[PDB]
Amino acid sequence: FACKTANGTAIPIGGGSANVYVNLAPVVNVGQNLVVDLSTQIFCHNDYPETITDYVTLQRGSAYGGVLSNFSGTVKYSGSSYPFPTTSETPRVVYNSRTDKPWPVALYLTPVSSAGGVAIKAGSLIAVLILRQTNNYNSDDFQFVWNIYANNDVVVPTGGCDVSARDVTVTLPDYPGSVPIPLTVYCAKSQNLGYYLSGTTADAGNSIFTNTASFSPAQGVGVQLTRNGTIIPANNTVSLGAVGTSAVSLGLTANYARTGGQVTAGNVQSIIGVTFVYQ
Amino acid sequence: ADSTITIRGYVRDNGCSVAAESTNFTVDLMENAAKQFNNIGATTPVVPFRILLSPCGNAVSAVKVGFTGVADSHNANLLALENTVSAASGLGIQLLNEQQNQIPLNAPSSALSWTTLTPGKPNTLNFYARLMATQVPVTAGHINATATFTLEYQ
Amino acid sequence: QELPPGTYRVDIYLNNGYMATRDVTFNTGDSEQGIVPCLTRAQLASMGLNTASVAGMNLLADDACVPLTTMVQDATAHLDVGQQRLNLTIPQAFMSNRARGYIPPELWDPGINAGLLNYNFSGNSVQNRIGGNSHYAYLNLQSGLNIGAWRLRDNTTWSYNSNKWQHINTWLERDIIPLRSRLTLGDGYTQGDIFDGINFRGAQLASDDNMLPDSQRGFAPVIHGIARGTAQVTIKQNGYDIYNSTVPPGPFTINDIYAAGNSGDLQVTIKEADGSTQIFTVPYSSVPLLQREGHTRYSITAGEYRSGNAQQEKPRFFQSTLLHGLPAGWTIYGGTQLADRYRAFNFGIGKNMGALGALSVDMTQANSTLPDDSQHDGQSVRFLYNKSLNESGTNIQLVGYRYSTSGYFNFADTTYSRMNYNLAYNKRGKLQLTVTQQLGRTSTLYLSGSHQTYWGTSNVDEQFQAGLNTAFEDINWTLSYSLTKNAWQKGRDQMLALNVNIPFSHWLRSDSKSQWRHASASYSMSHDLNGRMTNLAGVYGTLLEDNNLSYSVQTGYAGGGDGNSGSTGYATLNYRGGYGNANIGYSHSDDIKQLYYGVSGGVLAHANGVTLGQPLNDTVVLVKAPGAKDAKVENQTGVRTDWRGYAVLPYATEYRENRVALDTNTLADNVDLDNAVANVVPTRGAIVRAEFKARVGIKLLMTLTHNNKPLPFGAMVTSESSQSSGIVADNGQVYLSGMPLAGKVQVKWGEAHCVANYQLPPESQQQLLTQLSAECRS
Amino acid sequence: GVALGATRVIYPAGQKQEQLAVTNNDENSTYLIQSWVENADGVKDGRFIVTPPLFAMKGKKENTLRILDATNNQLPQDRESLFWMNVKAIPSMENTLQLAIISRIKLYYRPAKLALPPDQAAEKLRFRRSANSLTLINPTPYYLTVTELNAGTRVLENALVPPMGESTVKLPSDAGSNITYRTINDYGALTPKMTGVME
Amino acid sequence: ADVTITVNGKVVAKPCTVSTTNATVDLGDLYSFSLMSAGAASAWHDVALELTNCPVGTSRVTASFSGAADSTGYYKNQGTAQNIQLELQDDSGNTLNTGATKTVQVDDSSQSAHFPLQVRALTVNGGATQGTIQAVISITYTYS
Repeated sequence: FACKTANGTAIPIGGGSANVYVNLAPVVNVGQNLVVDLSTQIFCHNDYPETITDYVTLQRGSAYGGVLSNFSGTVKYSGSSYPFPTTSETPRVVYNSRTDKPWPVALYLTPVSSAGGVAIKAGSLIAVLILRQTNNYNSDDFQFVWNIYANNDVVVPTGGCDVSARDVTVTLPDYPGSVPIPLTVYCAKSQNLGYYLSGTTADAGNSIFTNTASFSPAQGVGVQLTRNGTIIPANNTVSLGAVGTSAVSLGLTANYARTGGQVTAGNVQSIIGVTFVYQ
Repeated sequence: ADSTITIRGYVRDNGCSVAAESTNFTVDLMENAAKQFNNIGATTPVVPFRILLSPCGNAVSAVKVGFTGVADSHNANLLALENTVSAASGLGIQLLNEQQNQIPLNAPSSALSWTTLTPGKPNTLNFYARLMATQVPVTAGHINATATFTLEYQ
Repeated sequence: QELPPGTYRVDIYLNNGYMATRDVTFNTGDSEQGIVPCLTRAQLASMGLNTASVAGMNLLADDACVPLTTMVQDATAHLDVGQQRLNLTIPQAFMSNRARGYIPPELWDPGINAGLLNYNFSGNSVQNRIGGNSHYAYLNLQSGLNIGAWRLRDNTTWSYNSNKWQHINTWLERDIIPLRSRLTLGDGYTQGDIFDGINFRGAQLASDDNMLPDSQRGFAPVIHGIARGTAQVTIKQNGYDIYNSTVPPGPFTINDIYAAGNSGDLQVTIKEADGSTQIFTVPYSSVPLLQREGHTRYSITAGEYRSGNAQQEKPRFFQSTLLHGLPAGWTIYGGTQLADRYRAFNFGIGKNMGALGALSVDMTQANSTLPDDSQHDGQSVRFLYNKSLNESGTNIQLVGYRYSTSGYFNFADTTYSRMNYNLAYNKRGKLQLTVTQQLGRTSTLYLSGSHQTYWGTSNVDEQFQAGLNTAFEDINWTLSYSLTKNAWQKGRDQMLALNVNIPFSHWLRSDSKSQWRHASASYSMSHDLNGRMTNLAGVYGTLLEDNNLSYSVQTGYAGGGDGNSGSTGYATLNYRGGYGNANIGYSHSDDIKQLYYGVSGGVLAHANGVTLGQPLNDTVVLVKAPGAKDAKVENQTGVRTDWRGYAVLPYATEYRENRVALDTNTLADNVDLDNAVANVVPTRGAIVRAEFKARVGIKLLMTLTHNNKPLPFGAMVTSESSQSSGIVADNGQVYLSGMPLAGKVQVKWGEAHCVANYQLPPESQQQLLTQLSAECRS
Repeated sequence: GVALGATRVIYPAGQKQEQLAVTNNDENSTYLIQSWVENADGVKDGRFIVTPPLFAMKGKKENTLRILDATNNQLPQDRESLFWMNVKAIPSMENTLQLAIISRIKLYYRPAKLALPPDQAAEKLRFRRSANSLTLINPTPYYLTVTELNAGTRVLENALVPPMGESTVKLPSDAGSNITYRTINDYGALTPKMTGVME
Repeated sequence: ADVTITVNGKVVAKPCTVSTTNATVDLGDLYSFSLMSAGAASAWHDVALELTNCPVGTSRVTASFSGAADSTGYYKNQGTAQNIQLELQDDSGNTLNTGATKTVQVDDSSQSAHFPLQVRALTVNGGATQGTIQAVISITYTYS
């Protein structure tokens, strides 16, 4: 029972046990979010199909690892989905061919947020999988661990919705103009979204975010956001309605705002965050 | 040239500050008791008095100085004293220039000479004054008199 | 010559100058005549001798015989019985008030109790081509009040856009004469001498440099010298004489000398009585922080920090800067700042090398605490170099370089609420430079600029400015070039333009009655070396009689840069009347078309009533002349008395003399003054009455006869009806101003006698001066 | 230390009054100022009234002397008229001699709208060289105040040539040849040196 | 926070509007008596340059004076009066010769700022002659 993969692969250490570096492409699916589809990554073949048959199953205790070690979901083993982390043993897969066939495993995740996301950088642990290999020849059985590693910076969804981008930087003109903020939100299922702003604010109305600029900031100047034609204050939930499959822009626009008295000349910068909440 | 500040001023020609010095006689019947020296008895310890022309203007280059006052009945070139009971008798003050020469009292403007001054820097005119006896002898008394210094500019 | 010793009722003289006459006792001592006078401390102090100059005279008794010949070095006395006088020779180093232009403290007028109000309502309306209109209106309101020696002020304004009262300043200042300083209560600001300028609201006791005579303000070489006998000291500079005064034998000190660094070096010569000369030269160079030998400038402040920002706090603090002048051109300084989250100490030390140029280098240590409760220690040192006008015409005005450490923060940096103004990119090193070069006779080259570096980023603040001015006779050829590049932006903003000013004043007769002599043309062409190029021709000048209305007309064209072109046009009027000012301007830029409008003025509320005029400026002189109408004030453009006869002088210098003169040619034919010229000595923020007694009525010349003989010379004459009076001259003539058509006249010359009476014809009203003849009674 | 505002006063025909500053710089010395106007013969003919004619100055004071006209257009109006202003200062309080200070200046009564300009009068001066004397002729209606009359190297006496008239001066034959002269303007300054044109 | 947006801005200072483009100062009449000594100076005459309607973002204004000067260092007299120069200062006691610059704060309430200055006549060599006084000072504003 020898395996391989095309992209990155890892190094075997301590016998038949190793990690694995694979590509990630998490997409928001209805019900549960897909994390990694190993059925397109890892390929295994049997070097002696006409003398012996190798069987491989996934034991219990197989869960996620690292920053995802607190999440749950399901796992598609040979076409059938099972609760993840696995609480019991799974059916075995026959491996009696010199032709490298895929290992039908796809880890999924149970949505707990609205449209949140966790970033996975290249080299961080993803999951801890426990495999078990047997054969039809003798009764030799042994267990081993396959850990999952990512080789590309990728963010994994948490809710039933996602965005076009999670880190966008827009540039205002030379005062006192304004620029539109390109942010669209799509959903795999019709949900009642509702986003609110959060961060450092200036005025008592919590509508003007402070000028958190770096080199020689301005004074008496803040940043205020608006949609259509209405001020969007901090910690105030803005409703969208029924977001479908089509991307719906928030319609936000960045503006300058006067915080205090004298207006000192200089650059302006304000980092504003947004969080989604189901209504 | 966003803004412009234009200055306009004019300097006016100034005359001269004339400070007079009041002359005080002392003598104390020295010559008066002894001389008795004709009508030309102009022998008296001269008291140097000055007319301060300071400060002045930059135009003041030349002036005509001259004295005017009450002359004596005997000698016309003598300034008569006050005709009082407490005053003396037979005396007339003589006025001398810096070169110790008799200055024509009550002289017209066509007789005076041009005393050239120093434009700018302060000027000073030094004169002398002594007593000349007209009558004889000289009786003891007060020595008061009055005169007038006329400064005729060019 | 000489007479037997004893008590002498003799006039006392000091360096051939009369003072007082007392009974002087003479004892046998060591002198020429073998006798010495016996004077006391109380007499010498009232004679001219400064007792504070002689260390050890305050220990002597009230009427003890002061051994002047021994205790005081280089001092001689002499009695002369030949002319009844007492000649003394005291060195001028032991005299006070030697400053030329010195003004006694008791002459200073505290002012009059009166209210204050200064309005300046301006604003403009802009008509955009595409967009609409824009109206703006900003009204000023500088309220105030004076109470004897207290000056209250309150600044506030109103605004309007296309809408409430905003507060500005409110302080209560007072000058403390015994301390020679000023006490400020309320809103104020500190000096940027040692520490940076700080706006606050509390108490400040700082020395005023305006109180000192103008011949003592600023740094200047205090020349110390010792003369054997009576000598005459003269001082020349740049070929011309600048100082000249004779001095008594002994040591002397010259603490006058008008500050003129760029005039060259001093040339002192002490020619003795015989002919011996003491030739020595003292070089001249001055740094703005240097203090004259003996001068001591201090500034103790205490209050809360008030900036005006919503992102800043209001911490409590203390600041006490101190500067002192030492001999040999040395100057020590350095204050200390104490606060809640910050403290700093400074040490000055600066000397005038003269031949090598003056130099002062101070260092300021700062123990700051940023809003994130993170302490930071650091020091900051600055250099200040200056050189006089060289022989080649090299005038190095200032060479400055300040260097701060990475942990050095100003007090203003610890007054914010949030971290990320910035406290991670503080300033590192600044380089200032300002040098002028005179190119021959009719040319001068100007140079300036700055260079700032910051900790962290490799970005640099760059400012630069160079201008060459050539003066061809009447025409002033101006050519300048600036360069401003900030760190937090891209691209260098530099402008290149020249200006040609051609006045019409020296194109006509100097006595021309045309108003074209009060005008001048100004053409200028600009180009920022980046596509854009402008050119502007304009003619401005004044109008009216007193030259109050100032006009200006300039039209031109601009284009390039970013693809924006269009013709221009500007017109401005600025009038200053005796009841207030007014300014209206109009701008035309094809695309932009706005309209300026503003009316300012000053209002005074004194005891006599209310007086209108031009906007006030700290110190204001109130003219009081009940009777005059259109009275022009000399040396004052646009200042006319109101209908009541009162007026206000917006322009007035403090702690000096101000000549308030009324032009008598503008007086009414029925009004005359006793004295048309008076002097006033106001303190800073004072309001001084400039009174002028006016006489309303007919001016007449009477011939008073008594017993077929005219009244004698010097006979006093007073009017029974009016208060007016006069003196009888020769031939019994007497001039009287503001007389009634008919009234009793009182005359008194000896011990009243003559009593006159008259009745001039009503037809003699259109005459400026009628002559008559009357008699008396007894 | 009494001082006048200017060294000369011009009176335009038609004006009502002209100013003149009398300034005393002595803080303690009190003076009694007297003033009047004499004619071309030095006699007060009452053609000009001075106000105030008598007043006191206690200490460092100042005053504006206004001079009124008393002619009512009865003087020659083709040329200027010569008058003399006299300001007498009397020291106000031992066998002493107290002096009086009369500051004496000229007084030109200039008619209204004259022909030849003032500045064009200094160059119209003609001469007449004969024997040991020199005659200065002034056809202009202006009182030419001639000074620094240098006949080559020799310096001659000062002279005041009346309008439409003449005045002679002393001239030694032991002098130079080329005649140069400078005049006093209406401000007290000196006009540029010129060349003598006799006959 | 699901999505963090950084908004970068930039505030630049724009030119105001000059209200005083040709302020004129008349010294009146001076005497050679007063400026006879070396170092003698005339009385001060307060002059101010008013700049109104300053655009938002401009809090400081720097003015750069310029003109012709003589050997003394001060501004040269173009008039007929010799041995006399002109001095320019501010309301703090600082000489502003041909070149030196001065920066003032702008009143945010009225959107305007001015330059409290002062002008007098003086002579270094002494002995000021009779004549006219003609002086024109050029100055360019630099907003920041």
